[PDB]
Amino acid sequence: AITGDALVALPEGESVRIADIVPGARPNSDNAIDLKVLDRHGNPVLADRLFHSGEHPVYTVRTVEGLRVTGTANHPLLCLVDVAGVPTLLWKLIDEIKPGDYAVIQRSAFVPGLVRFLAQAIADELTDGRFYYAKVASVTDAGVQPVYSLRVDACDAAFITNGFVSHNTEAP
Amino acid sequence: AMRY
Ligand SMILES: [Mg+2]
Repeated sequence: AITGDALVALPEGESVRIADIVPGARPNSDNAIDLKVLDRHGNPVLADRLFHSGEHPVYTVRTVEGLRVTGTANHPLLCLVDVAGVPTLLWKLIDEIKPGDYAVIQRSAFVPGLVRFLAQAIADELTDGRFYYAKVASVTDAGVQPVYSLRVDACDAAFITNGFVSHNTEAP
Repeated sequence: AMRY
């Protein structure tokens, strides 16, 4: 889950604070919504749940260019990881993300180890260009804040938050 | 994480 200040990427360059989606959402609530949001690719998909998870310890992931998102320790963001030497997309939890890591950013809102790597469908998802791989600068505590998340109909179970790629959730 |  992520803090209320987080901007969800809506189609046509639009966006909205995740706390503004169901204004006055009760803490620890399940909320049915009907909202088009951008997926990991800039394609519109359906969000049909707005979750208010209540007060949780949160942490701010900040990149070296100053992109940032604040969320819980168990919040999954899409990162670019070296598995064998093959660069690949894995979900790291915020509590396991550390400096030098590379966050995947959806450029629609604004490739390390790949050239040393060279299997074209590989460097086509990556060099898709609708992406951007930002080096993490820090992950610092941010006290206890109200957090939110969405349920999406997308097939990758993802949606955009502050340019970051966040993972679908089924409950608050 | 996925469940939430
Ligand atoms: Mg951490």
